[PDB]
Amino acid sequence: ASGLRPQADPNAPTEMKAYDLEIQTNLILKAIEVTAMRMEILGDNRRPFLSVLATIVEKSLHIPLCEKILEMVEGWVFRSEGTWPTLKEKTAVLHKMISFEHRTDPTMLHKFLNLVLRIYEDPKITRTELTVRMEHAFLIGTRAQDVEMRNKFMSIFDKCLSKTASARLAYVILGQNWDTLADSYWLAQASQLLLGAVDMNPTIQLHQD
Amino acid sequence: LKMNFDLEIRKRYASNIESRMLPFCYEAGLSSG
Amino acid sequence: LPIPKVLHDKAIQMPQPVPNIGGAGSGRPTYTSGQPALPKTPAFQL
Amino acid sequence: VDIVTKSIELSTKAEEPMNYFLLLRSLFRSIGGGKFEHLYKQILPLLEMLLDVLNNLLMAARKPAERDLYVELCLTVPARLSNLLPHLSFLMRPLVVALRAGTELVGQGLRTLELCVDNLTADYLDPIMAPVIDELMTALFDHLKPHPYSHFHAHTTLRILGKLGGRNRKFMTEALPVTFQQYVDDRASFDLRLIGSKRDRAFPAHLGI
Amino acid sequence: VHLYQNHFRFDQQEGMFQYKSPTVPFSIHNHNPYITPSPYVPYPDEALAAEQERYMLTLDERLSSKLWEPRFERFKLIENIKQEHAEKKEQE
Amino acid sequence: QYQLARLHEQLQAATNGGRTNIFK
Amino acid sequence: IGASHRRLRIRGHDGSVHAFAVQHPAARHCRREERVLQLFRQLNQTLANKKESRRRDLQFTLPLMVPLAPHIRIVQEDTSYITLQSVYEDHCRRHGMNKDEPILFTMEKLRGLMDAKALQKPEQAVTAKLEVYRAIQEKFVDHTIVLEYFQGAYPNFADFWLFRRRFSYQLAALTFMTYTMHIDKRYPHKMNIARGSGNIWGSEAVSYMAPSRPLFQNTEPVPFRLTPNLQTLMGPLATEGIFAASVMAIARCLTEPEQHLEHALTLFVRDEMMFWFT
Amino acid sequence: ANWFELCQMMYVSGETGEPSLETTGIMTKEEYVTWSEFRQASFTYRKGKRFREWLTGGGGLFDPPNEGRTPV
Amino acid sequence: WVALFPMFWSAVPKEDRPDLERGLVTLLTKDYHSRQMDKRPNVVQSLMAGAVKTWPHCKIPPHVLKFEAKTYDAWYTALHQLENAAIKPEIDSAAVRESNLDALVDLYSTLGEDDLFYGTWRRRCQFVETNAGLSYEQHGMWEKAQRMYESAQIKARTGVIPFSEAEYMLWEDHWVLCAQKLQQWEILQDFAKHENFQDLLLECAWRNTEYWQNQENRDQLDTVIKGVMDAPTPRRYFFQAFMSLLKLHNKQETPQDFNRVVDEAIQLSIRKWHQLPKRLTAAHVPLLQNFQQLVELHDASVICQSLAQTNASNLDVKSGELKLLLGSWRDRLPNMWDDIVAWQDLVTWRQHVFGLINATYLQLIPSFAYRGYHETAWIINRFAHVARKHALPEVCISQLSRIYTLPNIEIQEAFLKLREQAKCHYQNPDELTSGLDVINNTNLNYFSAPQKAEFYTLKGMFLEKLGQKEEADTAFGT
Repeated sequence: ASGLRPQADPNAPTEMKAYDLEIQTNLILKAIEVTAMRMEILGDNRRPFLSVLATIVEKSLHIPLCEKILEMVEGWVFRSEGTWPTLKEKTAVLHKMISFEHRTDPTMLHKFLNLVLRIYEDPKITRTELTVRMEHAFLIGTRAQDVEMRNKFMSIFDKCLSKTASARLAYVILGQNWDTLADSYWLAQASQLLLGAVDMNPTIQLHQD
Repeated sequence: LKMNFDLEIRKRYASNIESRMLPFCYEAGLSSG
Repeated sequence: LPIPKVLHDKAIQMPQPVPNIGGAGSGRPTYTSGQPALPKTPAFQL
Repeated sequence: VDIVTKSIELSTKAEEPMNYFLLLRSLFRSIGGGKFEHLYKQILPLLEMLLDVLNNLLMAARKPAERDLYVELCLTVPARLSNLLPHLSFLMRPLVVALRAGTELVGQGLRTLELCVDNLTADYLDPIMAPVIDELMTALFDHLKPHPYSHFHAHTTLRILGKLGGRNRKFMTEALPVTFQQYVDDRASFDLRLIGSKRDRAFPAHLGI
Repeated sequence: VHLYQNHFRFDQQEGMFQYKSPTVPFSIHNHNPYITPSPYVPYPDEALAAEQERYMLTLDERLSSKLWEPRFERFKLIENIKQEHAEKKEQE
Repeated sequence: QYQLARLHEQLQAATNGGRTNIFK
Repeated sequence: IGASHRRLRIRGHDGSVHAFAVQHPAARHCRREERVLQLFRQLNQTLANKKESRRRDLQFTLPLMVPLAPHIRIVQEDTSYITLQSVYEDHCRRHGMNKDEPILFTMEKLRGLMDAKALQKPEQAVTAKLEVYRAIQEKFVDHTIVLEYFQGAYPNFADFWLFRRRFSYQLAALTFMTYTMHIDKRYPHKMNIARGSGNIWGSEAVSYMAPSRPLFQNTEPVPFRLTPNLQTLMGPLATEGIFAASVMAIARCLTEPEQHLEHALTLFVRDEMMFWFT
Repeated sequence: ANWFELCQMMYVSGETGEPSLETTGIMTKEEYVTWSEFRQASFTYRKGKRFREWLTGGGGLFDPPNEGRTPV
Repeated sequence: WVALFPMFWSAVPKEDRPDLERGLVTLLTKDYHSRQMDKRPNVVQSLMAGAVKTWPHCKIPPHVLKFEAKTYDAWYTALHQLENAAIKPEIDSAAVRESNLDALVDLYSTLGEDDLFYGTWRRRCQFVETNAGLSYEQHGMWEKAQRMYESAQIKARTGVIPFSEAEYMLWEDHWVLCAQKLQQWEILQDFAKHENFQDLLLECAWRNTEYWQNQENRDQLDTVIKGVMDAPTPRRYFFQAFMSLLKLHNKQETPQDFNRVVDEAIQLSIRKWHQLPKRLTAAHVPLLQNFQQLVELHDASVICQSLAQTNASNLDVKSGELKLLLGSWRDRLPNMWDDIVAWQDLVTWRQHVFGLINATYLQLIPSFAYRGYHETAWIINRFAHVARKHALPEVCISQLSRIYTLPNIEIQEAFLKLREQAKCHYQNPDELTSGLDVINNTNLNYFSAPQKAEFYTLKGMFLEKLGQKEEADTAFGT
């Protein structure tokens, strides 16, 4: 797609036929499903499994495989109750999903952002070790090009903070870390946060002069 | 054409360890420093 | 004159912070100019 | 000759006058280069009238695409450079329009300007360029941007300025334009209330109009 | 030997030796007969202050560090170089 | 040692490297 | 301030636009003003060719005037002009003051004092006049009015900075012009300032000649106009850096050979002498 | 190499924090299960080849609950 | 943002403002802002503008503003507050005033505003000799300025009167600048050798054409160029590219490496151009001159490639293309009112190229082989004219006298020499002895009628100046 010329390297990437690609993808799905059900005894084989999952999530462009991995991670986070995959290492897998932002196909990004919204709206999860680590995903969501998703993120953000004007200016100046949005003009989010400390109800009119 | 190596050694008599290091390097002959 | 396609790697890298070299000194309020694309910030404590 | 003359004459009464200029563009794109000396000799007696008509239509255009069509017609007439040396004042406005447009017109304008700078002397060219020189240089200085911006345009502009030399900082006749407000009173505003405050503050009534 | 407030020198010395050795200054509204007058003037606890001054001198390379015994070495070097060059030219 | 070196440097600067007699 | 005119605009065959003002009751001293403009238009050539002035871009501002009849004239026009008098009146309007208070106050005080003794002062520099001046400064006009107006006229500070930089050089040029030629009655309504660039044009510029004998004289308390409000608009730093140096630069450039200025002034002086004698 | 083994051993020894990269370079039912599992961390267990070759009030949305724990 | 910030700042209690000011300073100096330095309106610009809108009530240190303005294109926003603070200081302390003035002077120097710099420094100095020297520097009188600085230093040596450190630094730096203006490079070389000033050493060595022919000498210079290359600047990149061209000539480098070096230099120059204000200031001129230098570098590389590939087989009739290229170069000159140092640079570069051509051509002989000398004479004459128009003392005379030793006397060379002789009549007082010596016997008038006619006219003028009315009458009658 980038148009780069090929090289005569034995380890050079090679293309595959559609039929073979689908057969191998189905085999991968079956293998992952069988491996995931013995998570409680994986022992020393646990880390390579998560590493290969992260590699697939980062580089693969096959939608169903990514969907299945996302559902499995969601099940680990929410509906699981036994001993976990190395405790807060599922956050490491989640952090690799942030690459969806520039995939020129927003389906997987939308699924990931819906999952993030679900995480940050849970009454049980509040001021815990998961909401602390999901900050970058939350900010990426607040920067979304989709109007509805961005408005949902900004609504949660506004609901969180205090409504005094000095408090919100102080939070903007020395309350938030903006390292994640350093490549964009992130003062728009700050202005939107500031405008949440103004009263919207009263009638307005121009000055008598 | 050259480097006045004797002007930098005299600064030893003027963080602290870094300040004292360079005159020693120049005196020995370590142009790289 | 020549304008190659793509451009080679060393000419399209993002600037990095750079120290002050030359031996003249820094902070002199005189009419000398010298300037790198991105100087490095001095150390401070407030 | 019949094609050109009939197109120009019939454009005035047509229901879609732009079809004839699309036809003219199709013809001009085919006989580019000095390979059609016979056709150039045939067309020579129509050059001044064609350029005058083309300049008239550009002034009355109301849409960017129409202006692009007329500019491209102006900058690619079939003729030899020596025969184009007179009437060069007919190319000055379309060149300024092209230097502030999409990539293709920018490249065409840079090509034309470089040819003119190379093939003439200052005493002959500077008086011709005087009426549009300020806008020309302002448009030229806008292509000098670092790597992520097209380096073809930037390098071509740098080469043109370097070839101009001392003449590149000698073209100004007035002082420098400055923008000012016609009145010094306060501008129109309405009052707003910050939640934690006790007084009202003025908000300018002109922000996104 | 001549003694002064904070320096001393020998009788036939053109410099000085410090004892520690081996209006409104910096205002643009001042007046002297070689500059024009300014229109803003008539015609011709401490810890907080220290903290404010320290804050105001942030990133000021030469002054922040200080917050001075000249020796004229470069001037003397230039004099020596010029004298040597003149002496060499005299020969030819 | 350091004091002697500093004093020698100061004296050399004052005397212009032996070219000037300040003691007369 | 005391006149009106209609503004014509012409489109050139190359697409340019030129503005002219029609002056129907043209003043009676138009020829002399045109002669002065001719002389300084000639000196602009030497200024443009000399190095110390060409690197500073120092030029006199001289609009073109063409008479159509002995009583009508068309003058090249800048549409963003404003006078010092207009700025003062705008301040008075915005601050709820009467524009005529200083002159009435001066007249009342001078009348009251002249009705009393008018002597005992050192020789002639009356101290009462100084007290009246100080009272006017304290009560009516402070030295920050013009600067305040022009700060309010430029929301973007880059525009204000560039405008002030141009203004200082232009004021230096006007100062040289009025000092050397003995232009006397420089009232605030004769100074036009262009809000679009920072140029200064001095209207109604004619030399003054003594009535008893033919020669150039001024006989005024000051050599040129430099009042506190202009000083404050420029600022002490710009006044030290640009204004003082540009005057000497112009004087140095125009007197490199001393014969050039004499040969440039000969015909102008001859015409002035003929007018005086007639 | 062996970063994870060092982290597990440090957790076993009584350092429950998150040590930095340079640091390594130089109970409830779940907690008990984790301790028992991590007790088996070893250098050479099925690693013979590898072993041989080798203040502000208010708050916000991402504030830690209580903090107060740092590594060694 | 700039509309909202001032209204929200005024709602903060007065006792909580120092904390927000410190947080603002912490936010302005973050290192992740560099991922946004090329974008028009970045966040640094907006924060600085908002803070300066409320300046008396929100205070930012002057040097933080100075640092950020140069990198993120916020020059006038910083100038506004610096000048306002100069007028009305926020704190009654001498150190704060000195720091503010230092920052303002630095900005004026970097933007190319000479007159504001001189006025600000003259309203600040303590000695009268400093005042006079700055004034003489302002009007282009470098010799008087150098004398004034020497006298000021001598007076300060006594020690009776106290003085500041800034004036001490100013004396030295501006003495060196005046020395550069007067072309005293011979002593500057020794000064830079002793003081370990590398850029000054490179500048001094750049003026010695014959020093770049020895393999060992240029091997030594390569070490200094490598030394000052970890902090690239446009001038250092020009020196690197010149080194690359010299290596290419001696068949020690491929043209691809030369092209890559030139590409890197061009990219750096464009990046520096993009950091200035949009409208054309006085800081843009050196970058345009740099652009011209960069294009002529490629022209010279083409010249060298053609020279090698053509005269490797001793083929003549290849001088036509050289003539065309040199004629193209002859029409690309700076303006008369430009800086004298730029003229020096152009002359030195042209002399280097002509020396290369002469070295490649002369050895082949053992009319077409003496073109570099003609070009050097032409450019030297033009530079002498420019120097005379700058009122430079003895510089034009030195340049003209630096042409006596030149072989290959021809019609063109004779005409250039006669032009130089005519230009030698500066028409200044106290030249009676030289004029009389020239009149007694100087060359022959057989060359051309117009030249002898104008010489007779000059002789008549000189005689009239001396007081020989009848002699001058007869002279210009003839």
